[PDB]
Amino acid sequence: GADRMSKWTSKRGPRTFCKGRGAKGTGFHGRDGKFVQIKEMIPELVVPELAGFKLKPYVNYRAPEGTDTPLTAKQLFLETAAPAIEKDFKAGTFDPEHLEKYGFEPTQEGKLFQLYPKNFPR
Amino acid sequence: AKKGFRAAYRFQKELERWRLLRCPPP
Amino acid sequence: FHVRVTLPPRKVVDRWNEKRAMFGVYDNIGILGNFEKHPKELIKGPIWLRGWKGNELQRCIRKKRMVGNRMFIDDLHNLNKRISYLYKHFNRHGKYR
Amino acid sequence: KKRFTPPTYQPKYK
Amino acid sequence: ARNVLYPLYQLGNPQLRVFRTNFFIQLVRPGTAQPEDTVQFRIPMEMTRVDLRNYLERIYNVPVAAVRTRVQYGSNRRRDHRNIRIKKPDYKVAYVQLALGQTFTFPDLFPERKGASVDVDVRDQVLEDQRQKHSPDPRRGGVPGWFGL
Amino acid sequence: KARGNEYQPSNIKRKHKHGWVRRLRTPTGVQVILRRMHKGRKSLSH
Amino acid sequence: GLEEFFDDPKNWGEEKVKSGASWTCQQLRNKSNEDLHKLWYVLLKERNMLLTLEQEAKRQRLPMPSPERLEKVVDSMDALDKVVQEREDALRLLQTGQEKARPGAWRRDIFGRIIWHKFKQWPIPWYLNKKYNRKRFFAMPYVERFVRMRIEKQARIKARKRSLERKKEKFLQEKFPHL
Amino acid sequence: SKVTLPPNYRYGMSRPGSLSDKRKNPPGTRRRRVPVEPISDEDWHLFCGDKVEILEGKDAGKQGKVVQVIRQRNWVVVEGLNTHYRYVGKTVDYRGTMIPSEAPLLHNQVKLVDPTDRKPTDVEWRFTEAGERVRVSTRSGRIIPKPEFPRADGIVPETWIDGPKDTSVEDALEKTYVPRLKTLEEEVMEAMGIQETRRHKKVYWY
Amino acid sequence: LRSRVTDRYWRVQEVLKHARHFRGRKNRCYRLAVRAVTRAF
Amino acid sequence: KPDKLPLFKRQYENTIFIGSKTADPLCYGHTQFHLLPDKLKREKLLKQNCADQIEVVFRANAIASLFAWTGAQAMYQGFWSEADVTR
RNA sequence: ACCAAAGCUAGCUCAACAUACUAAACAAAUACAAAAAUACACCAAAAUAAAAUAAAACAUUCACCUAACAUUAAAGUAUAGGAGAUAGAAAUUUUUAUCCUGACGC
RNA sequence: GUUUAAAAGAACCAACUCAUCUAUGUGGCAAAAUAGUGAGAAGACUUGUAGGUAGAGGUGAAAAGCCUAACGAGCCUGGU
RNA sequence: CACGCUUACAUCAGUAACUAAUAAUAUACUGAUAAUUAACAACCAAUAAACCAAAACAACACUAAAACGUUUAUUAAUUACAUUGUUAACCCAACACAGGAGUGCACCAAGGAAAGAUUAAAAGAAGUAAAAGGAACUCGGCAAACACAAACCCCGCCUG
Ligand SMILES: [Mg+2]
Ligand SMILES: [Mg+2]
Ligand SMILES: [Mg+2]
Ligand SMILES: [Mg+2]
Ligand SMILES: [Mg+2]
Ligand SMILES: [Mg+2]
Ligand SMILES: [Mg+2]
Ligand SMILES: [Mg+2]
Ligand SMILES: [Mg+2]
Ligand SMILES: [Mg+2]
Ligand SMILES: [Mg+2]
Ligand SMILES: [Mg+2]
Ligand SMILES: [Mg+2]
Ligand SMILES: [Mg+2]
Ligand SMILES: [Mg+2]
Ligand SMILES: [Mg+2]
Ligand SMILES: [Mg+2]
Ligand SMILES: [Mg+2]
Ligand SMILES: [Mg+2]
Ligand SMILES: [Mg+2]
Ligand SMILES: [Mg+2]
Ligand SMILES: [Mg+2]
Ligand SMILES: [Mg+2]
Ligand SMILES: [Mg+2]
Ligand SMILES: [Mg+2]
Ligand SMILES: [Mg+2]
Ligand SMILES: [Mg+2]
Ligand SMILES: [Mg+2]
Ligand SMILES: [Mg+2]
Ligand SMILES: [Mg+2]
Ligand SMILES: [Mg+2]
Ligand SMILES: [Mg+2]
Ligand SMILES: [Mg+2]
Ligand SMILES: [Mg+2]
Ligand SMILES: [Mg+2]
Ligand SMILES: [Mg+2]
Ligand SMILES: [Mg+2]
Ligand SMILES: [Mg+2]
Ligand SMILES: [Mg+2]
Ligand SMILES: [Mg+2]
Ligand SMILES: [Mg+2]
Ligand SMILES: [Mg+2]
Ligand SMILES: [Mg+2]
Repeated sequence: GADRMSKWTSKRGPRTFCKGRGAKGTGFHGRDGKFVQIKEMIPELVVPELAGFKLKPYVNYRAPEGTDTPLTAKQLFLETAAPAIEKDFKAGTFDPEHLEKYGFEPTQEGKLFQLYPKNFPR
Repeated sequence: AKKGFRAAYRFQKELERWRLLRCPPP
Repeated sequence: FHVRVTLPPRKVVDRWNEKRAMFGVYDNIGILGNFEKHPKELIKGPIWLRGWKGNELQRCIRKKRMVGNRMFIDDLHNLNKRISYLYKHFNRHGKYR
Repeated sequence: KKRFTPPTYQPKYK
Repeated sequence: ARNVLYPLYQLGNPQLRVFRTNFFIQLVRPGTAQPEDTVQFRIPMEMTRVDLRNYLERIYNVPVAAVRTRVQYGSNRRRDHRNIRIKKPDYKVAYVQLALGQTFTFPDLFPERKGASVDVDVRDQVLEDQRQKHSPDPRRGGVPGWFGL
Repeated sequence: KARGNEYQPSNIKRKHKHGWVRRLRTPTGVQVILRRMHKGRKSLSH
Repeated sequence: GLEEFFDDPKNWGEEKVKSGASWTCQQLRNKSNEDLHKLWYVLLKERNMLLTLEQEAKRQRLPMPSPERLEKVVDSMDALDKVVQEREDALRLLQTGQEKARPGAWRRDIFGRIIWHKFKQWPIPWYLNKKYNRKRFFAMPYVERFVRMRIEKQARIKARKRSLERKKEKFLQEKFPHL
Repeated sequence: SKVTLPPNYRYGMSRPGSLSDKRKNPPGTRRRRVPVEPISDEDWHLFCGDKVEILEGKDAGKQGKVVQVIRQRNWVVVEGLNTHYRYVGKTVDYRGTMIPSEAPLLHNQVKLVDPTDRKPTDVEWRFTEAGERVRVSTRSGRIIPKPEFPRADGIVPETWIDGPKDTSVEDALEKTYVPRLKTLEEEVMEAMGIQETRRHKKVYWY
Repeated sequence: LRSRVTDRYWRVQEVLKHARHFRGRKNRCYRLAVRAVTRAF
Repeated sequence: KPDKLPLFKRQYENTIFIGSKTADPLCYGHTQFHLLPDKLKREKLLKQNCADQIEVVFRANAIASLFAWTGAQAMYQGFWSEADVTR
């Protein structure tokens, strides 16, 4: 009999069984049977300029570490919006209906990189 | 493992007998 | 028939521990206590056996009647099969009849 | 009847 | 990137951009006779020809011309002490032919040192001398040579 | 004539007769998968 | 720039190649997004070079010079990924309030189990997808017995594990009479 | 990397993933379990680097420094006190270098010594008013300092030189995070000046 | 209460001690010695 | 090795054809015309970053096609390895 | 003298209590031929338990037989039964809270 | 391939398909084989792949044949 | 080549023992390291209309009435390089089994070795040859043969 514990890959089947190995698709099938590759589907690697970047893969051994303080939503809010909203309330122009000036986003569907749908891979 | 001490002591006696039969003391 | 070749460690059993010193202490609780509690109440064990005694068939019957609604599937099936076998054997098999 | 007894193999770990 | 969900493309969708790629490649020496303009990489299973091309052209700035990929299957023949098969993992091997006529040659990453070889030779000579001086004298016949008389 | 070679391997027939989809497309095959899961089988189907 | 896959030619035959310590989560959090995005590739090149060196050492049947650099680089990249994901999690919790970045639902498959079905991206709604429609998120009346069997099996496993722990504690107390 | 060990495992003063250990017990063995006294991490006073005294053995009443500790069997070893002699250099026609290796000791056979009077005392964990947990003796009534031991890596932070691929302390401690409400993706896009005008279409999730 | 026999060694020796001067497997094997000893008596 | 060109081995009917059967009275060739396909266009090569191969493709097409033609003509005349060509 | 022999542990079993009951892992992929990112649908169904056995055969019958009401009595009583084998209530009665949980179990 | 104005459920005889007779083999090469010898060999022919008919049944140019080496009715599990 | 098995394939090294039904050593054991690179193959348009006129060298016909297609009109993202199969002495038969295995090419230019070493007892299996006779053997001319022909009945028309 055949084997059941081994993985069922494309190498173990007939000619008509061609299963992918996990890569993402990059296009579709055109008119004359060929493959039309879409340049918007291929990932564009955004590489920065490492010329004047003074940072190495390792750090100094004598450099001190820090206590583990995982960044939280409350800490991020206190760092980015608490001073602005506090100053606005002290000045007396606070508007509870409009919070877009402090960084809040009502709907994610407007901008490019939304957070809940996660339109960006990485 | 057999729970018991009588068999162990009796076999100790048998071992002493075998030792005496093997190496007779002066 | 190969018997062990070494002496086992002598179990140092103290006959004066708490359990062995207080064993059966309240067996006469009803007699010496203006009967309110039967010695049945001192029996610790399964619920279907606290102050009761019977053969295997009666034990299985009582267990199924008392705690049968909480047993597992395989346990209840094995109990039913044991009940059936004991019924057939005790009511149809034997010598003295 | 044509009664035939098929042979039984042994486990391969032995 | 691998192990990450890609956005579904539709007509008019933005360009898919990856900022922190999760692909890690190795540069392996060809086991067979390879031409001069050909480089052999071991890439993850989720990497394509265009992905490796962009990887080599953007991160390392290599003028590549052609990319050819294959999937090498790892052996599932060896057994454990429980008679369970231990599978070596499959891997993707890519061959990249350079564009501008650059000739690549895998370097000798382990050149032996003359001083190290001389030190090893001196250690071997010292061990041989120690064995010779610890060897028993045949004219004694097993009598220990520690006691004087 | 000569017997014993009644098994002629073919992956299409294998996966169509004892495959995961074949087991899940029927209520009896779902019971088969549930029984194999209760027993703890490493392989539930082909 | 194909030489970046190898170390400096003066460190090729070296037996021991010392390096600094790894990046820690606090040091990553102290930096900005630009520096993290650049350090990602700075670490990626070192990781590729170290993997090349490891494969070449395996090929030459020689030990890799100080193999702890690869462990340090992987740890540093893991810390960087964790910091970026923590910032993303805080931002998405502040903007939307969702804990997870991918939509999902607590479903009950045909096997009676409770699973967390993640959602996939489809160009058509759910009531028009053939492949999705022939899926079943519900249990038939014949799965209750198997669910109860699983419950009883897990209960028996937990009970015998607890009994094992109790017996081990009693055995240790009897073996060490330091009380 | 962490190696996985079977539940029936025996610790023999060797690294669990070492060739000596793999030769001692191959992955097909499961020896009898030795009873190990339960000692939690909050009640382990024996650390690595402190001067302790031996209670039982041929070298009894002697004091030595702790070199290694094994929590899985409540073992501790001191350097050159309870020793047996073993050969390491072994060949077909030569032997030599009979080195004295050290046998492990139990916490019942070894107790910590205070640096004040150099006498065996019993150690008890106390909580000082300054928020520290320091081991305090009960025989004399004094505290025991922490025996700081050099790490197994062999590098000291006092004398260290930065290499070509190491950052300086200033560059490692330089804080440049501006905590705003933009993702890394949007930050990098605005930094590199990439312009994306079109937006995604309606995507269904189920 | 599992009860097993522990003195089977001596139970066998008490019969084998009467067959040590026999010929063949009757002086070794117990199944063949119990019959040869009974006939002897 | 020729497998790194890349070239791939195959097994099928090995035929020596000039463009017509040997019974054809016109057993000699004058001029061939070869149209390059769309896979080997100048724009496609420039996108592939292969500018020096714009002439390599022409040279390879010529060296293969014309050699096949002249070899078919010679073997139609009756010349082969052990009967090497005279004219 | 070979072959060999002996360990005491891994762990199991039966109960009590118990939160109240499909453990942990779930980055991606998983009911396309499972672990294959990505296209205009179809989705779902129920209809009594039977027999082996006992009645020394076997035809009506044959306790339990994967449906809760537990315990002490009424009571194996009234009743139901080829009135055979066997089956079998009810009305009416009794049941004091917690720890004292481990093992004449391997 | 040969004979035939014939691709005639014609003839001779290959590949191929069956298995008439004999001799070996009988824990054998083989839980049905080898060697020789036989029958058909343009057809009611052999054969590849894939699907369907499932046991109170299916299928059967009826041998009560075959339905994964034991079928007057498969095998496994449960009743047990 | 297809189907099927998955690394058993390749290089180096070792074989005291494990696999080869024995050795030598090694495609069948052990360890390390490498490998199968697409042009061949797989995935590779719908909606209506014109369409009776077989394949068999198809000229034209027979009966058993026969798979295999273009054109026209409307929409078919349009932009190099997508993904997958590429080893082998191999599969199904408990085995390194005298068995079972589809297709296209040729009958060698490719594959291999019947004998581990002796002697030449009986009996056994296979073959060759045999005076004179030529079925007298035997249930029967079974088998064998330098023959390989002609007739008479029984039962089924015949092929199957
Ligand atoms: Mg199997
Ligand atoms: Mg395939
Ligand atoms: Mg194939
Ligand atoms: Mg293309
Ligand atoms: Mg390919
Ligand atoms: Mg079989
Ligand atoms: Mg009866
Ligand atoms: Mg009877
Ligand atoms: Mg009868
Ligand atoms: Mg009967
Ligand atoms: Mg019944
Ligand atoms: Mg009546
Ligand atoms: Mg009667
Ligand atoms: Mg004919
Ligand atoms: Mg034959
Ligand atoms: Mg013959
Ligand atoms: Mg023939
Ligand atoms: Mg014929
Ligand atoms: Mg004929
Ligand atoms: Mg079928
Ligand atoms: Mg019937
Ligand atoms: Mg029928
Ligand atoms: Mg008939
Ligand atoms: Mg008949
Ligand atoms: Mg059968
Ligand atoms: Mg196989
Ligand atoms: Mg051998
Ligand atoms: Mg090998
Ligand atoms: Mg091949
Ligand atoms: Mg011979
Ligand atoms: Mg031979
Ligand atoms: Mg021979
Ligand atoms: Mg002879
Ligand atoms: Mg003869
Ligand atoms: Mg002859
Ligand atoms: Mg004659
Ligand atoms: Mg006659
Ligand atoms: Mg006669
Ligand atoms: Mg004849
Ligand atoms: Mg004749
Ligand atoms: Mg004749
Ligand atoms: Mg006939
Ligand atoms: Mg006729």
